[PDB]
Amino acid sequence: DLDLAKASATDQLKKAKAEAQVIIEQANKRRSQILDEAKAEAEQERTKIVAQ
Amino acid sequence: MNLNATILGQAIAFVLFVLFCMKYVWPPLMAAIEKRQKEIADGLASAERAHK
Repeated sequence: DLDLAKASATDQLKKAKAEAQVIIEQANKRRSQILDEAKAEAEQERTKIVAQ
Repeated sequence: MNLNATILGQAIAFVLFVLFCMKYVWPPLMAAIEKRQKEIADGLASAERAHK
């Protein structure tokens, strides 16, 4: 079971490299679509102001 | 009792058996046992190194 310890030590660090990958990929996408909504809103509030 | 030159003779056989065992027997068995001890000590040591 020396190498069971080696197996777990490989696996959990692989999994860290995976989860701490997707967390950041996902937050980057959230930031992308938030800065999309920002334009969708800013360019729509302009119409309100010119109609006013 | 009346001492006898055998007190001189016996010493030679004594020192010869010492000279022989000293080299032909003891280091051999010293290794034969130390090796068996080390093989267990290192097993549990490396297993702890794995768990840590």
